[PDB]
Amino acid sequence: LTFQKEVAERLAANTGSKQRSRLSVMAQYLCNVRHIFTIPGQAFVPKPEVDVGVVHFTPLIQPKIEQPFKLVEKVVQNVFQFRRKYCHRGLRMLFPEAQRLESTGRLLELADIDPTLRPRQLSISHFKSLCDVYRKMCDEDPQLFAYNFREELKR
RNA sequence: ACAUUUAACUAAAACCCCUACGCAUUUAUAUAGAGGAGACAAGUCGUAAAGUGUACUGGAAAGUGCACUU
Ligand SMILES: [Mg+2]
Repeated sequence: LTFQKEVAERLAANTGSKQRSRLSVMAQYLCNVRHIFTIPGQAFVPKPEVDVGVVHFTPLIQPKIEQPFKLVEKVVQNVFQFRRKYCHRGLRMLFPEAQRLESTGRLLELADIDPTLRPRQLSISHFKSLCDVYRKMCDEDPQLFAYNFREELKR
């Protein structure tokens, strides 16, 4: 598929890279993604002001996180909402305010994750650990998975 | 570590120590694998309000947010 150059780099970004974001983890824990080459904007007949990147996806035999897609999407989006802050500041929004501090601590403890890691520094295996612990919590709290902190901020 | 013997009616003889250097140290070569630069590719190729920086971007051919310039 052809994407915009920035989107192609983000889909094909490594850990720590300036383009590491939600798309990187989401595409890379399910597919082997390679950004093959970029086409400049002058090569398109109505010339855009952007470049274009061509990216190849191959589904992985063994996905790097064996969890439901929507659970992984929630975990990744909450991790990457504050991309330049410590990871725990993003994870704490997954839980209600009342249990925010305690549950985040339980999560990081059971996941063996350093709280000081920035989102751009988290590998797919860290996300695997966090997602497995989060699914266990959601099994042990049926109303957790449907929590949206913005709605509880509306009230 | 190691030690002054003989000899001396002219004067001479004798002399000989034991201890490594290595999975240490310096540089270089060969090898798996990965990554860059060069030739604007030449054509019997095709055709006729704006700007700058920075931050996020998962409905990104660019957008929005902040600050600036004419
Ligand atoms: Mg947008």
